[PDB]
Amino acid sequence: IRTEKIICRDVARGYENVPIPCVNGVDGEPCPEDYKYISENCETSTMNIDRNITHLQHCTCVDDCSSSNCLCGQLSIRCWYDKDGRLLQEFNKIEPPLIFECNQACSCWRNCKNRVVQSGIKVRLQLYRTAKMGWGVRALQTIPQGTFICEYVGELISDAEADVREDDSYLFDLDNKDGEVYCIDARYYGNISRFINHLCDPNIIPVRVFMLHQDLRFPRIAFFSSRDIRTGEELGFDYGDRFWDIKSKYFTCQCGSEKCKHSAEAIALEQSR
Amino acid sequence: EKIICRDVARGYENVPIPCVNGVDGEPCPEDYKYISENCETSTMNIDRNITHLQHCTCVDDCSSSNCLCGQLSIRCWYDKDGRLLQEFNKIEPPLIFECNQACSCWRNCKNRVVQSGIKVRLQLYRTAKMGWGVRALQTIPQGTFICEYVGELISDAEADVREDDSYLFDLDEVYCIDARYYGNISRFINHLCDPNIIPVRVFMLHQDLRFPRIAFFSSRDIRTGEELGFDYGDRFWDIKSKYFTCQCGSEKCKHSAEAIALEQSRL
Amino acid sequence: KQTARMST
Amino acid sequence: TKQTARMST
Ligand SMILES: C[S@@+](CC[C@H](N)C(=O)[O-])C[C@H]1O[C@@H](n2cnc3c(N)ncnc32)[C@H](O)[C@@H]1O
Ligand SMILES: C[S@@+](CC[C@H](N)C(=O)[O-])C[C@H]1O[C@@H](n2cnc3c(N)ncnc32)[C@H](O)[C@@H]1O
Ligand SMILES: [Zn+2]
Ligand SMILES: [Zn+2]
Ligand SMILES: [Zn+2]
Ligand SMILES: [Zn+2]
Ligand SMILES: [Zn+2]
Ligand SMILES: [Zn+2]
Ligand SMILES: [Zn+2]
Ligand SMILES: [Zn+2]
Repeated sequence: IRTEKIICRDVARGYENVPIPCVNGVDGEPCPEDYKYISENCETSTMNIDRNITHLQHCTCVDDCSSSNCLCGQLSIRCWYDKDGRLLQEFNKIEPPLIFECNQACSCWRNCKNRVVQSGIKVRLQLYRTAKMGWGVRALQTIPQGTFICEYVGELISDAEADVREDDSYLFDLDNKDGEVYCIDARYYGNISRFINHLCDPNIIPVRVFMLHQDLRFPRIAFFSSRDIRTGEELGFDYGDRFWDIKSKYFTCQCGSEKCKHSAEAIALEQSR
Repeated sequence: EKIICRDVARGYENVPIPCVNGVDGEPCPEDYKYISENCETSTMNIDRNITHLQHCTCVDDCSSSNCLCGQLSIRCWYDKDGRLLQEFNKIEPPLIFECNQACSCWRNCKNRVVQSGIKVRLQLYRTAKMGWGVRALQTIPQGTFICEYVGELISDAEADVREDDSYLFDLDEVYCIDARYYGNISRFINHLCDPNIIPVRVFMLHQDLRFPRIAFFSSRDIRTGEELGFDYGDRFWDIKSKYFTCQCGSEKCKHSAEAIALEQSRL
Repeated sequence: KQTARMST
Repeated sequence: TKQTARMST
């Protein structure tokens, strides 16, 4: 019986609000170190993001931003966060709206109700070695539906540069449309989210968020739980068909769910008809 | 006498910064936007390329003489408690390079003082003769980080045409921070011809040499209740003295009406 | 596209 | 010099 070993006390090296330990009870692979952990997106060529403070839409709330008059709320029809920072029950989890959080131009206080993602990771997570999907991330506590988990953080790159990246295991498109579109590549520079696996039965969903800038080319990708998550459960999202159409020629899904759509068996059945 | 604001920073600093006025009837100043980090109102393209950062390979706490980020200022200037060393040149301070996201070290290394923000308890208060000022609500040892001069980043050419030139801080083709419309607690810090704090150029998350960040450290032990202040320098007083003169009240004052008048009697 | 991309 | 007043290190 191989022991479970704690192989890193904190993969984030103190950069997150909480430590993120790594364990391995499955094989001899040591703590992954072939990437630089960063807690906020980085750049490796000029992205010319619009950071002009006078361009920000902002609110005039003298409140905690919980009234229907908060402009930042209205830019997504309403503020989607409840009093504990969780997405409302009614939040559209199929096609999420763009969230505009409060920023430095707002009159409100830093602890207003519309600042969840910018406050960082609160839930306790663990990087661990899975049976069949390499590293994964799981919950060390129960997490209610609608809770902010973490952001997909990496190296911001253009569409064209993403097209010639050798390793395409960690590329996340910011926009599904044609033209001047950008991507996060977490291959060389990323946070805990780079270890989050695909599940055909997902428990987290990615949401586009704006915080300190509102350059629409560069939404930040925030993961929220899509249902109550039990202690010990592996986290995962649906990577989507723009991943699997390319990747399924090289490997197939090992998620093991009855609804799996990307296993060898699922793909084989569909080749038949 | 009255607490007129519980926190002028509206929660944006590590600690609250209250405002009091025991002198006159002026309410809490609100003709500016409080921000805790520098802002831009025109395209600056600060170089944020992570591969341009000089960085260390330390897997200790960055207290050794081998830390590269230390060596970029000859040595790390911080001691184990986050204070500038005794020997730190307070007359002509070097540029400080803190550890950054490219360094192998942990976020709690010893070369990350400024980026950790305000730790001392400060108060915005009404002075007798220099309007608002900032003072200490605790003793502060020599070399302790106080706060950063935060504002709107602007070009030299734009700074030349700003109408209000009370809050312009030159960085060093020079850029400036204007804390008139956008600033933090530092915008309220007065000139003293007998100063107790000094401004230092610091680099943290980027190393774009056009845009050092201005950090204030105590230049001696400071007693509870003392007013904080620095020497604004002659690039301020050469222009400003035609409009007003220094009210600091020290015997060493070099910019009072009397001091300036005595010097005109260089005849 | 030429590379695999995760996407919302 | 310059048209406006500048604090400096
Ligand atoms: C973003 S990474 C996730 C972290 C990865 N497991 C690791 O060890 O670093 C994406 C890669 O992990 C693997 N992976 C993720 N989800 C999977 C699944 N459902 N089935 C098989 N492999 C998966 C594939 O190598 C995929 O390209
Ligand atoms: C950076 S501000 C300091 C905050 C200012 N006292 C206030 O109430 O906003 C610079 C301005 O404050 C005043 N001031 C600062 N130091 C002074 C001094 N030693 N003597 C007279 N006025 C001073 C002048 O109006 C100066 O132009
Ligand atoms: Zn609001
Ligand atoms: Zn707002
Ligand atoms: Zn708000
Ligand atoms: Zn599956
Ligand atoms: Zn170091
Ligand atoms: Zn360090
Ligand atoms: Zn370093
Ligand atoms: Zn004086």
